Amino acid sequence: ACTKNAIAQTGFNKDKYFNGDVWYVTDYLDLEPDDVPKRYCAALAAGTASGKLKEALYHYDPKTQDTFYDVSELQVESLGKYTANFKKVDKNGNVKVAVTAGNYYTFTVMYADDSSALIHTCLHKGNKDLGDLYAVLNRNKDAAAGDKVKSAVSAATLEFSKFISTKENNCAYDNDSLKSLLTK
Ligand code: FDE
Repeated sequence: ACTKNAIAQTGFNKDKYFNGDVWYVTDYLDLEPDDVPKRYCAALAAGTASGKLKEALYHYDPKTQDTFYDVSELQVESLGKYTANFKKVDKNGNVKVAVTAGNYYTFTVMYADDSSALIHTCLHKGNKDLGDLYAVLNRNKDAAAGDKVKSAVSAATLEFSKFISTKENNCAYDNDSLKSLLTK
């Protein structure tokens, strides 16, 4: 189960974060660490599409090759904190699993600048038991975490040393499909 009420960035700039571009997960921390593999690839696009706040997600397990994309229209709880009922889609936006009740994640932007961010998520999916998952994001898939985002990790009373890097997994991303999925 999730246990954290993550605090959104003071002065969060929504239009900059939700600009239609891609964010790569470079490091992550699950508080129930067996919930996610030790090796992983994820990325997201975030933007407004025809007036609707959207995210598109990509997950890839570099060992098993399990792949999936998702799309959500985000609802606002407050500036920088969102709830997102998701649908599983192929890379072209064709629905594989429809939106339903009980399938949603919360999403809080704890820190962001133009190039890096720290988020918290809490996934709810059916009867699964999932925990708090923090992710360091960058606009450049290869960027080492800089001092601004690492300081934000400390300010959330977390230790960056505990985060697991995605950088040694040979992750390759389809940026084009993430951007187009925003419209779907
Ligand atoms: C490492 C990592 C990282 C991440 C990130 C993320 C973010 C930022 C967000 C998210 C979300 C999500 N996820 Fe995530 N992630 C991960 C992981 C994961 C996994 C393993 C899974 C599967 C689960 C189950 O089903 O059990 C997921 C999962 C997930 C999901 C679901 C999808 C479907 O369709 O089913 C979602 C919605 N993810 N995510």
